[PDB]
Amino acid sequence: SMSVKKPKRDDSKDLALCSMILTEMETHEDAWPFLLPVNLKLVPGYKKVIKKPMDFSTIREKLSSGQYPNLETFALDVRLVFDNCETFNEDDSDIGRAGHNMRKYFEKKWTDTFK
Repeated sequence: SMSVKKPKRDDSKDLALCSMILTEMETHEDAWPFLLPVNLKLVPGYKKVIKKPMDFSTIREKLSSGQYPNLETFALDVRLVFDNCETFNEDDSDIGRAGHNMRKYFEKKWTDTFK
């Protein structure tokens, strides 16, 4: 509350550390469904169904231009990528499996870097 604060957790390396995680996600062999925005002209149903599209290149641009206020808003966009994927793709599909795999990969790097 006013004039009453928990000890200051050092967030000065968060930007650099999110960038590293994102580099690792970009270079994963199963990243291909996620590297670029889904083409809303060429994929029937996507525009109407997926209210907030997100992909690694959009996260990269947001990160590089100071559009994440803190490390949690960064994680929320990464999770949005995978939540969108599960919304539109069957689990038993190459893309549905890719999204499960990448979500696991992310959540471990996230825990190991920050928890």
